[PDB]
Amino acid sequence: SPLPATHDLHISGSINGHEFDLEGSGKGNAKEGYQELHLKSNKGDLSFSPWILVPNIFYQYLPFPDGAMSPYQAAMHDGSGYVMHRSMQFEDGAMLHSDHRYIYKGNHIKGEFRLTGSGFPADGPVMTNSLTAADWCVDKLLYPNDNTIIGKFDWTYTTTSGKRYQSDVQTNVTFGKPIAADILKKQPMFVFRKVELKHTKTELNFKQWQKAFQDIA
Amino acid sequence: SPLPATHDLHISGSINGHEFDLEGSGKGNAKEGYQELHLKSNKGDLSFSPWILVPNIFYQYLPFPDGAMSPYQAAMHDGSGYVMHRSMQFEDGAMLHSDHRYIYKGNHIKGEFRLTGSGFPADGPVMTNSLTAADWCVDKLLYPNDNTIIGKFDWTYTTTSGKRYQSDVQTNVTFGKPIAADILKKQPMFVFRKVELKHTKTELNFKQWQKAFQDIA
Amino acid sequence: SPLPATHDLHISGSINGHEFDLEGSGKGNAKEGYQELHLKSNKGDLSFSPWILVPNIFYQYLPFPDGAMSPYQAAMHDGSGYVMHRSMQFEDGAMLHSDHRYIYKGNHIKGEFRLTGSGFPADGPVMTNSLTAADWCVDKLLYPNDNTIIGKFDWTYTTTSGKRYQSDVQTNVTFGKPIAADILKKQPMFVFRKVELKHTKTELNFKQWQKAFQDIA
Amino acid sequence: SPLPATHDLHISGSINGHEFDLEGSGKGNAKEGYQELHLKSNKGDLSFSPWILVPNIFYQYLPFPDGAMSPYQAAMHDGSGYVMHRSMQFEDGAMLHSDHRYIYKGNHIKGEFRLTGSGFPADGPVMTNSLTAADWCVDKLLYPNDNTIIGKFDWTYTTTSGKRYQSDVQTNVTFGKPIAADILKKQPMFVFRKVELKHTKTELNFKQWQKAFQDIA
Repeated sequence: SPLPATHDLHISGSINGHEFDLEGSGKGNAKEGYQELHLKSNKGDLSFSPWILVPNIFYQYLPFPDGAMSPYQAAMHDGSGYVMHRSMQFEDGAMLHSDHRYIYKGNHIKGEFRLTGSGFPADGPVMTNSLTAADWCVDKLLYPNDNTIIGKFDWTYTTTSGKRYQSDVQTNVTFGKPIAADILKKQPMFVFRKVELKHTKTELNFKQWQKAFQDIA
Repeated sequence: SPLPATHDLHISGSINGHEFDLEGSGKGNAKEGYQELHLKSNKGDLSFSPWILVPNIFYQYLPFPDGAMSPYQAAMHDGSGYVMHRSMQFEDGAMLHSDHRYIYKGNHIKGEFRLTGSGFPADGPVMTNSLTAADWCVDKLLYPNDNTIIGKFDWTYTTTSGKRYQSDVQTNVTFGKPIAADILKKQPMFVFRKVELKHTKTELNFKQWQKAFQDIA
Repeated sequence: SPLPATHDLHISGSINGHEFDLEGSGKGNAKEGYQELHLKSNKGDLSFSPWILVPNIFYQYLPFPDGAMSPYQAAMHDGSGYVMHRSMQFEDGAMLHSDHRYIYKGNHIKGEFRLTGSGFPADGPVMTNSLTAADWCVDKLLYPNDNTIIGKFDWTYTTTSGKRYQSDVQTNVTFGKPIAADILKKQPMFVFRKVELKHTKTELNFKQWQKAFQDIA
Repeated sequence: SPLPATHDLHISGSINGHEFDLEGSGKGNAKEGYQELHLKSNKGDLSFSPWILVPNIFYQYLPFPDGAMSPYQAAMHDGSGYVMHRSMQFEDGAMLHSDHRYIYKGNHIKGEFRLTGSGFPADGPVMTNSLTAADWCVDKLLYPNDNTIIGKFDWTYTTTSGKRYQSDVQTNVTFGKPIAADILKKQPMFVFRKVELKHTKTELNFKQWQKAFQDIA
């Protein structure tokens, strides 16, 4: 494959025991690190805040510095691929995990993601649709061996009450073939990201900007 | 349904990106809190320690004190049911999550569990088959609302090197109908458990003893 | 050197930047694991709930099963002693850590404990004095080497709003001489404890029951 | 009151039960965020890696973007000041917490820091003096109220074995007077830092570069 230009997602699972299922498609610019995505519900109104689906709703769009391939782009490029496993542990006892898989067809990505979240209090901000935005975020990446990335960040939403809603997030990424040795020797790597989300109870329109860096200006 | 006497399990998922699939059946005594289970692999040799599948491999077998129904037994009994979501966060960066579902037919339980684990180091004890036993364990249960249990324990295996292998475990359990009010008012509830496991690379024979308590002798 | 019968405590430090200092004395029965303590403020009214000082306000009072000395007792008996280091991570972002040391004079203990707590929200239960009790509690102990105990528990208070207030607690105990070999081979050890506190803005009256167990029944 | 030019530090406490005490002085440039420090032992050879004292061994040296004073600087400028409380939770079970306070005399700072670390395994890198460097680091800052900063980062050293040594770090900073409203509305704030340490068993020579950023580029 070449770098991606378009993508689809089917995302499904359960929040607090209630099933959900969404699909749609979007596109992005792999040299800039931008992507956008539209999603629509196949099982009626979401009963939880759609913001809880971020960051879950495609690092193939992420270049590394000076136009290098990120390990994600390189795994798409030679077709050997990767999967992701993410965990989000919320300050109020809720947890959400996801599993991520992809199929490539030329410059188009197809994502199949599965999520389980539970323990969201009925009066907390996820179940009351009170999340208003996600903070700008720096992700820290380490490669503990030649085919694995362990990434971590502190994830916070703003909410209608003025209190932030916080979680610890860890993303383990497992590659089909080893990561090139010139990528392995630049650790740690950071990525700055921004997101936007518009939503109804049945539809999401998401956008993301990402930029990798080892050092700041 | 009455209290359970027999059960089946189909458990599947992936460890470090490698898929696995096991099935088999067992039985237990719901007044005593004991169960046993046999499992066999449908996809060849396991490439990871089978001990990592404990505690994942049926609280319907657990009575509450003085022969009362645990909330699990009560949900089986009226057929309204529950699901479980567990998270295990290992000291060496590995994570494993599971989702648990059941179907009842009279006094027989059918379990369908899905797991994802990743980030297990190639020389750590899970990937080198070096786990030797799980420690006796006290689980602490709270009910933050009328249809949810949040349980927690510190989980440790002994290993061939003599060092323990540790993880934090949280289990969120979500019920179809509310939990009876006489159970909700006894918090917290503790459960003492012991397990045994014999295994090969393709087969497991597991046993478990459990006992609920609010206080000790 | 005999088992403890009486004890004094001077405990000081700060909570959210405000200093506090209390002193008093108590007694207990080292055969039964009971102790009680009275404390009085040296710096005016406490500006935080005095419950946040439990569990910090003497395991020399704790026997092991069948009349055996606990490791804490044996270190007092031979004079070699120990220090403790405790950490409390609250669900709302606050933290509290303490440092415990002791001087023995015959069957009397003197404690000097130092504490720093911070990040307690102004409308949370510690700062509005809304904690009403501490839940009964099971401590899990391990000995990763011959002179160290690592213990853990999930600590929850009830509050006036009905919502529990949770923290993760880890206690690291370091001994001046090795623990006896027969204590070391019995792992994990659990300890069941209950406490009571009555308080004013300047005074505390504290009671505690503790009992070690390896198994139940 | 001017921005800092020089500083002294007396830092003491214990690691695994062994006491240590160091003092020395340094300087830096409060316009650029650079500082350096020399420390010498008052109690013989350190029995642990001196790297475990970073990051604990002065944010008064940190400016905010465009020549703005950081909150740390403004609290020194008006004399109202702040304290810090830091916690380090290591992947192998050790913990280290510290308490920081300051006295200002013109453009000179005096620090008195107190630390307790424990539970470092005898064959781990802190006790065998195998830490070789600290990874470059991004600190995320939030202000949950007008006089408190909660900061977080994942802290990793490299070691002689090639395996990284990780910890979760949280720093809570409490101010004597409210932070300015224009600092408060810019959240999250990130800080990029690099450090160097050369050491012997009795002496440390430490350098640090820091730079605040809200976004990159």
